[PDB]
Amino acid sequence: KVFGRCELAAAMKRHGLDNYRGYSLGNWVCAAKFESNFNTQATNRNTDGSTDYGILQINSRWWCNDGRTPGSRNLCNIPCSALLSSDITASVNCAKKIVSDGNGMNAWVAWRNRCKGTDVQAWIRGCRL
Repeated sequence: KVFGRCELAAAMKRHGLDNYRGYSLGNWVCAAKFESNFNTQATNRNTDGSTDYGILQINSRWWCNDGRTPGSRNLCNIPCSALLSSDITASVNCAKKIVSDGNGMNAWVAWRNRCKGTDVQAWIRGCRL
């Protein structure tokens, strides 16, 4: 599924991301825009043998198990395929885990490059929430 910004904002809010560990909804929507272009099936296959999965491009070394990655920690306790679902439950819960394990949204390269320090409210502006 390829989300719209406002549709994703509402789904993320229902799943508890708005202000989760101090990160506003706009930060999360912005991160998804630049990580995956809102596409729940996005994949990025890295040369280190890991892969980034789903709308938040969560990586298979630390976070999810794909059975193909060295050094697997599976800290979200899911197969990476769950992160490719059209429903965002597993991706949101794993994103919450990343932050709640002391990572900032710094963990997302696209968030740091493209969202940090900017008017991220623009990404939820005008949306029904």
